[PDB]
Amino acid sequence: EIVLTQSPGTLSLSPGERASLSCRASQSLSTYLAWYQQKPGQAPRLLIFGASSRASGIPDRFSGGGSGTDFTLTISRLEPEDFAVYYCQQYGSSPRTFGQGTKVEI
Amino acid sequence: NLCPFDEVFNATRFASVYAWNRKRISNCVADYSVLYPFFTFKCYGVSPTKLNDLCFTNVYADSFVIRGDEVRQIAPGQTGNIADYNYKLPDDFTGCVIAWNSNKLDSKVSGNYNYLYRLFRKSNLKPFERDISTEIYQAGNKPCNGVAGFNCYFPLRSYSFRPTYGVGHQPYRVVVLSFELLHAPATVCG
Amino acid sequence: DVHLVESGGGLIQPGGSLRLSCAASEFIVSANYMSWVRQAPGEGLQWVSVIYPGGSTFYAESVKGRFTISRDNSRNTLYLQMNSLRAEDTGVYYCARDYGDFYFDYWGQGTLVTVS
Repeated sequence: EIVLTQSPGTLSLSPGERASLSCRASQSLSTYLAWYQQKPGQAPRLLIFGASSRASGIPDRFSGGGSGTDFTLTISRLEPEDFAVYYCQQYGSSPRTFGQGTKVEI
Repeated sequence: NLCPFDEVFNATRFASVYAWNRKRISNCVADYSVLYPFFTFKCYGVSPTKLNDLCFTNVYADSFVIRGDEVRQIAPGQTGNIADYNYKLPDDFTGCVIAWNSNKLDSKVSGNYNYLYRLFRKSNLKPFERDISTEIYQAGNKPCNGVAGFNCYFPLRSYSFRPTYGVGHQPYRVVVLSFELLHAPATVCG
Repeated sequence: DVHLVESGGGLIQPGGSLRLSCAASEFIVSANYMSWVRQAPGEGLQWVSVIYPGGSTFYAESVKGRFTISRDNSRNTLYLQMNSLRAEDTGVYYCARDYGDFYFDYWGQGTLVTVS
């Protein structure tokens, strides 16, 4: 049960172009982490898997990179649709633990 | 007379767990004094203290490479990806399992992708059943047509083996010995 | 038609039993890794159970012995039977397609189970 902690509890940016969300693991995951986005009142949507690979339909603005214990998710330009809650999930061990979630504000 | 355990245990490069290498051993004195680093030695149904003084018909040496977290799946009555779709032991299994860490040999800085495991499989695996086919898996009503698109994925996934990874994700060389006693005159006698 | 539709949630007195259904379209549940993930109100996600294509089932440490996952190939439905429900099981439950046993590619709309 690798406890996953996300350093910024909330992140308040204008709808310009910058974003950075960090997920830290107690022990190493080795690029076995995924990023989901949950819009309010909606089911979570998969964005990044393998800590660096995009899934189908998510635009180029979403990128992620990390290995070991520190993982990062960045957004190129923060379009208004990206203001939601983001979760980092691991599959290195059993079970698949999630983070507390990071909420992006305006 | 020497049984060819040297080739089995000290093999330079082992095979992937989805296509595991089986070697038949007979007509030699089987001495386990050779099995003398940091390794795991689990014997099921037999007394490991006197394997040397135990005479039986055939020895089946099955060798494969798996992750450290999957070593516990190589045991009777265990369920998991490796156990279900790659390599399954029977409930009444008379043999031993030997696994040792091989981070020095089966890992490189660029990453080792020579080892693969079967991830997608429709049915479970009977004990000592070998699945070699690489046909595209159908995860939906649409045909795969030989193309790997949505809901149609390649069944074999590669391992990611790096020196900097943790102990659980490090490559482990597993050799499992299956001992068979037959009504025919046995010819493996320590 | 990649939709997953969940039903069966509702109010249940604690200790009662409730069965959740996930009807799938363009997904063969018998040929896919299916997962149940629940979210407590205003809390993080927590994986509940997973069923393999071969039939193997695994559950979270807090729900084993009381939650059972099952599949019906005829109606292509994923079922979750939860018995002896405690008050900490309240939340929104999702049926998800787990790519292997790694991550949840698709999610259903989710249904709410409230324990009194």
